[PDB]
Amino acid sequence: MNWTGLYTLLSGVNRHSTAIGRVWLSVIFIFRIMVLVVAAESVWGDEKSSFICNTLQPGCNSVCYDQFFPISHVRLWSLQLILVSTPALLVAMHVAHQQHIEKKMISGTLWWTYVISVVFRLLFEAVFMYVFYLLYPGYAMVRLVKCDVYPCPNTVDCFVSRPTEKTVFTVFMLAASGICIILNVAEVVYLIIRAC
Amino acid sequence: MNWTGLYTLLSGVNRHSTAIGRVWLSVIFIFRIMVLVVAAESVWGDEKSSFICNTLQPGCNSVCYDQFFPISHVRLWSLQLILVSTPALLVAMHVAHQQHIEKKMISGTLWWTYVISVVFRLLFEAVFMYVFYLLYPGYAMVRLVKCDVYPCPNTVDCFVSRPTEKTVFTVFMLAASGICIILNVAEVVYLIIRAC
Ligand SMILES: CC(C)CCC[C@@H](C)[C@H]1CC[C@H]2[C@@H]3CC=C4C[C@@H](O)CC[C@]4(C)[C@H]3CC[C@]12C
Ligand SMILES: CC(C)CCC[C@@H](C)[C@H]1CC[C@H]2[C@@H]3CC=C4C[C@@H](O)CC[C@]4(C)[C@H]3CC[C@]12C
Repeated sequence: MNWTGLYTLLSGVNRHSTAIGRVWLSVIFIFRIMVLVVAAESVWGDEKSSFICNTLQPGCNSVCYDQFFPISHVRLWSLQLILVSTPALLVAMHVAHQQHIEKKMISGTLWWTYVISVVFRLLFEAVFMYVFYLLYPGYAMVRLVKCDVYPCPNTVDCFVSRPTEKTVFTVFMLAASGICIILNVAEVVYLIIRAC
Repeated sequence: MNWTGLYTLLSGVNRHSTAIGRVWLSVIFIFRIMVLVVAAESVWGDEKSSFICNTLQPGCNSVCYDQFFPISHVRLWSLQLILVSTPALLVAMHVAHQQHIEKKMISGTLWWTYVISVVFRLLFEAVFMYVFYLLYPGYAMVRLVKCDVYPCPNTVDCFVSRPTEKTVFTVFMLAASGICIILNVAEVVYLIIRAC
């Protein structure tokens, strides 16, 4: 777990990444993973089991939970991290492949593919930010929700588990994601400026 | 239980009552009592115990039953019979009192008090008919009712016991009451005509 080994691993052995991309982006990425790990099973572990509705209708609990939580926040963030990390993984594999072929026997190609990688990383961050806004308007969760989907008769009151703690972690993850967007834009601008 | 004894009892030993008042009104009165007796404990016995609402809210069953049944049909008819029978009871007691005092020792007074008795009997019938319409619009009861009174959350579905059988007896009692109103009006008109 040598510091130089961890730095080499996270940097992806890329010769075009700048200081922000090799230090700040990696740290924020680690921060999001650690927050997600400590908050996934602990806070969102009983999201559905503890979800109850004030009714005697069989199946109203499950249908109301599905109505109000089409996809859990933890899974949404997990997908966001995987999708955001994919272009970095592709660049790392491409660099390793180039090292392999040159050992068996370019700089502009590496520069261009890195820039495209950062652009796609920024694009994925923006898309997931918009999707999160679309599914869950606002940032705070409420204790009581009004559910009227079939088979629930009329409108029933359903209660969410730990809405305040989930709100706190939602703010943390959203703030970290916003910082990643800002750093990615700065990285793109810095690369373009240095290219001239 | 001699027929002449029952006839003397029901007639009230009144010398001004006509054939309709001494035969038809008494028979319909007996009919209402018999219908009420067979339908009071059997049909309306479990009106509240069998009344259930699709909710987990404690106390919603009792509050919803009170909201939709301010007073049961059986008790409403029981009060109607007592109130309708009161002027007949007063006349019978007054006749007995006059017999008592004359034995110890008028016809116009008996005629007038009988006419007033029939008028009040008609008035009570009309008032209870209007009250029944006011509390229970229409004649048929429904299986499912929508209740939203506190503490029930939002609107809950509550289910009535034997709404069809109660509807049948409601029609019977209402029809008998309407016949009593018609006979009372006929009695008043006949007495006035014979008075001239
Ligand atoms: C600058 C930032 C974005 C760098 C992010 C680096 C991420 C994308 C890279 C760094 C090291 C990578 C890990 C290296 C090895 C493995 C083992 C494999 O069997 C599963 C994937 C896994 C666990 C990789 C997941 C992606 C990973 C964590
Ligand atoms: C022509 C129609 C309206 C006549 C109706 C007669 C009714 C009003 C009269 C006839 C005989 C009466 C009953 C005679 C005796 C008693 C015993 C008493 O301890 C309670 C009331 C009770 C049970 C009376 C109730 C009223 C009664 C039923």
